[PDB]
Amino acid sequence: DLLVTISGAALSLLFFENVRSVGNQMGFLLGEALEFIVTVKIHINVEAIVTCPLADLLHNHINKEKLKDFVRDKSKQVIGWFCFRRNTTNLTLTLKDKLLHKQFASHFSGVNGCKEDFFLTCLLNASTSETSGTHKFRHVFLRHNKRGMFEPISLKINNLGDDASRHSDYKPTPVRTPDSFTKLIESLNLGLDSAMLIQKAAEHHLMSLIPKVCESDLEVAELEKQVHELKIKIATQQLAK
Amino acid sequence: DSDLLVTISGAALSLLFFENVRSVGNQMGFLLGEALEFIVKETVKIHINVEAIVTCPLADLLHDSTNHINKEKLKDFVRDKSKQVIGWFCFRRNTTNLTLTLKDKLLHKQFASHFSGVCKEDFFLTCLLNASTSETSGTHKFRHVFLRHNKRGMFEPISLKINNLGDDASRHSDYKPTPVRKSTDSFTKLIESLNLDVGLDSAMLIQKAAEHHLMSLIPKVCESDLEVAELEKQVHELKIKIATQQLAKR
Amino acid sequence: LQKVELQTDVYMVCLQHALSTENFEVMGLLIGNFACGIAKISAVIILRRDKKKDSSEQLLKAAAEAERLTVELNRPMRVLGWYHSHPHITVCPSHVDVRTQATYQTMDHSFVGLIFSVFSEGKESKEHEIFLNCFQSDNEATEIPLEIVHTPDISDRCLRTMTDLSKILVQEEEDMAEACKDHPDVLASIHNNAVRTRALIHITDIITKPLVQTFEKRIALNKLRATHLQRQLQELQKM
Amino acid sequence: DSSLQKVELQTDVYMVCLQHALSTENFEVMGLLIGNFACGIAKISAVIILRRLDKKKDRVEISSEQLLKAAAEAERLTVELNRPMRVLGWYHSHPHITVCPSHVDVRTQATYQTMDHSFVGLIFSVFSEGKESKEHEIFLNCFQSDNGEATEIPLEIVHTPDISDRCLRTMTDLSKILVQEEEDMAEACKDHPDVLASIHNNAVRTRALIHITDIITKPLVQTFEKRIALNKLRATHLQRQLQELQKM
Ligand SMILES: [Zn+2]
Ligand SMILES: [Zn+2]
Repeated sequence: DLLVTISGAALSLLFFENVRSVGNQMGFLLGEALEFIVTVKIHINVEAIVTCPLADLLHNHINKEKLKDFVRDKSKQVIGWFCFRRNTTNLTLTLKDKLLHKQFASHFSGVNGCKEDFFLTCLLNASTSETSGTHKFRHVFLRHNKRGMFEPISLKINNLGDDASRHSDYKPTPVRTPDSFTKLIESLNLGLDSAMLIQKAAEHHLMSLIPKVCESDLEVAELEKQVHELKIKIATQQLAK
Repeated sequence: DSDLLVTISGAALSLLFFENVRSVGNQMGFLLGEALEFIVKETVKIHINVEAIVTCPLADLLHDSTNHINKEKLKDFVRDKSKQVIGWFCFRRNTTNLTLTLKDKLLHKQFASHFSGVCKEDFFLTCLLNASTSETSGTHKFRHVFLRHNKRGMFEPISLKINNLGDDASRHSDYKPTPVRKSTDSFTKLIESLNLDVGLDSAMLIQKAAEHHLMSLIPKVCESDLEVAELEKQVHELKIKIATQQLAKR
Repeated sequence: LQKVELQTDVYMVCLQHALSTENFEVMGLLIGNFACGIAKISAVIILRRDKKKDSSEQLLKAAAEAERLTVELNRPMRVLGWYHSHPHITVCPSHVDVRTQATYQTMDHSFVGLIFSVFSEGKESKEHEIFLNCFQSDNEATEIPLEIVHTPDISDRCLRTMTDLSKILVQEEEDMAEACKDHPDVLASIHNNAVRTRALIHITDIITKPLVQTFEKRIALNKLRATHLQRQLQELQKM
Repeated sequence: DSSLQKVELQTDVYMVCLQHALSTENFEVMGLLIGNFACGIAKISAVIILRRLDKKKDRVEISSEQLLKAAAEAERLTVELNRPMRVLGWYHSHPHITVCPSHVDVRTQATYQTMDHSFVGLIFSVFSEGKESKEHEIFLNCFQSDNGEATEIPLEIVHTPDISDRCLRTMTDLSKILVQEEEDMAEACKDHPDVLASIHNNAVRTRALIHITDIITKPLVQTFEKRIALNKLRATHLQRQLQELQKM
């Protein structure tokens, strides 16, 4: 069958963006799909997420031209999209969500893109009870089936106790763009000795990214402010013009 | 006392059961192996592993008319294997009873004192085995238990762990802890002789070498089995001979 | 003990820590400031742990870190509370959760406890549930109002706290490997090295590598959004 | 005539089956029995250890191909030993479970009897210990299928003065089969592009191979060598006795 896999790191980042958001949030799912012989099962691993204002992608009709200008060259790795609704606790798919899933699945479907049948729609919500001491977060992955009806997909959070690779203990080879990690593996020019050199090189590279992350966050936050404040200024001006 | 665990492999245990079911009547012998100590999180564990067994007619070790061990006869039989003796076993037929008798306890103390003087007397082992069968003899039952003589003068049962592929005694995490170092192994001697001690490929090469060596021991086992079997035949015929001559004189 | 305000970046670290393992309860400590009844949680310590569902040196390192935050951030940073995860288990505090919390309130009043229940997927519906419960103890578990305060970024300390999990897991593996370093049995030696090898690659594949990807792609996706804002800002300025 | 009245299992064959059953406490092992069937008596003098890829709870099935290979082996034993040899029966183990045949076991045995009538079923119950008494129990049940029910067949474990050459070789095949099973699993993930996965798979394979060597192969080496050494200990003891008893 079809399986969606994700790490705790990426999932925590998605939740981080969702909660820190002002109101409802929308964005896209980046990752990669792999096929495994066992029948033919497919694992769709989401690696990262990016937030995007829906109002900056409209002319309920999606502007495909303006959509391209946002994602840029990262269109090849878009495997889906997500919608975050703060209030309510329902996890059902509305009409707009179906119309948005359709256009998004159509736009990113291609030879270099992802398969249209396997395009993802992630629903997320965050309700709270009386006194607001217990916070509830529910989420689900959906796809458009052949029958024309959307269906829930199994999500597997890869962790220390269990992961999707264990379906035996051996890691089965999948059916045949180097990331920053693979390039690090190849940089060492390589049993146990290899393993120790990986974790050491990975830790040092990890600590070097920390100052690089902070400067990117501060930059995008400063720009996000200036744009928001400026649109507020023009709105008040044109309302009196 | 201290936490004690007795361990044994399927091969060694099967050989014991094999040697038991062969015997015409009851049977006894000695337990060969090694004791090991392990520290755990703040106590110490005792692992006594049975590596092999050897049978012996009890009358070959007794003075005569008494159930008292002839220490000289015992030394001459065991020879240089006394350092490996970690206990003794007793096998009985046609009974489900698994309780020590007075004669067993008496033999236990003598075997302990003799061998403990040259392991410790606390954990000298007594393996009590039996074999019974159903009414139609369609179902055969085999019971066994390990025991030791406590400092408080009690005979208490010890936990037995049969090391198999499903679970073994080394798993207290997946790491195999190093035992308390002590001074003074057929398998490692094979590895050292083949320079395999110095590891995916090593694991395969050691296995292959073990298979090759195992295939080489087979004709030697047969040769030794037949040699003893013929000797067991001649000696037994002489025993029955003199037992009937002594019978007629009475 | 009137209300608790948790920062989103600290919320992320705690959740990321809870999503690390599925068969064990993970734990840690909360650090911030306490004002007029409200607790402004701003920091987090990932602690190392007892396989069962149940220290001094850990509180020592936490209090030392909280003191270091007071000299770098120039704000009264101290150990405010503690958090632990509930995998395949309801978010409701158990009998030991209230017990441990009760003893902590004696040492420090208004001591807050957080519980992250994770790994609960509904069969034939594929819906996951994650609860965050802010609780205290009086006699039973009592619910304290919780608000997750927005952060414009992820703190330098929070990013480093995420990296501490990978370091701890590796260190925990070295302490086990060193406990049986020189084994006289060659088969055991090959075994232990194989166990250690699989374990290190496991930690890397599950925690370290995805954390590198998460950080690396975040920088890539930030600048993607940043460039998008620049084009908009340029047009708005002209208007 | 032609009715299973009694089964005579040689002690050396008994040791092999028991050793096979004691190899694992998580899954049931299986194999086939070889010998000759005389006047109502099934004399078992050989045994074939089989490979079971299935890890199901009650589903102990011997394939058609395995039966053919066994019969062929039984044909070779006739030429070698100059004695009638044939697949007489089957055995399997019951780890942590009573020795009594399950519903599936009786049904499976019944199908065998449609083929051979006097087909024998042996069950070895292992790994059953008392929590307080610390006593262990091993059961051996010889059975057949009557009118949909299990019925006892009289069993006698016949004494052997030695362990047969074939029986020795049979238990050396166990580790070889186990290693072969592991080689087939690591085969499906032989050339992984991911370096982390390659290191992982090799570490998994290494641990698995060592596990078989530590649990199965090494003890069998020790058992064989000790047997050789302890027989010489007994032989010299009997030799010294033979002189003193030859007199009177
Ligand atoms: Zn708890
Ligand atoms: Zn069965």
